[PDB]
Amino acid sequence: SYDEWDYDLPARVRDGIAIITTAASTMLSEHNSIPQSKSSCNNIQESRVYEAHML
Amino acid sequence: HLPVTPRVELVTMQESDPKSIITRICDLMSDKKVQGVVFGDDTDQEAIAQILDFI
Amino acid sequence: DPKIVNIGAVLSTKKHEQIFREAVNQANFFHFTRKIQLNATSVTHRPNAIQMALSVCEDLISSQVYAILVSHPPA
Repeated sequence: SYDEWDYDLPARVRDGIAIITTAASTMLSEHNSIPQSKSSCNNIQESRVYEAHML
Repeated sequence: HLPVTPRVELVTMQESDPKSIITRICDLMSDKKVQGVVFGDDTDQEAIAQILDFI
Repeated sequence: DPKIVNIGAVLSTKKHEQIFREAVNQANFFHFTRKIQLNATSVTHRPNAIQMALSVCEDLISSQVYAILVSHPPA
């Protein structure tokens, strides 16, 4: 199993945030484009979110 | 230094449910337009991952 | 004493819901109602997956369904 002792849960969360924002930074570097998209599930998925695959 | 700065909204919920999680995650979606989510749990439950995956 | 045992379903149209309830009542009438009774609950298909799942957790499972029936939507 994964160890709690080595790194605590907040450190792991920091890893997650870092991954999301690093992916955002790299995607930015490639297309200079904001990853930000409309989040609302109830309606149809926001346009250009279909573009998200590359992310 | 990473080109995009993170804007974070944190929320916690006590016990897991398909309804609670689905409702809340969509609720945070709102107009908010979040582009990423990290989930963490104290729970031993297998099922949870799939649910969030479905979302 | 009777015990009301719910059933739940998602169907194409309200007419088919009425058909469902009718069949359920046929089941109740033709089997012991003294020991147990069956009760019917149903809902139309929703536009996304999510409204429907929310419907199951809220509209159906709150009724303590012992089982669910499902059908393909009109479109």
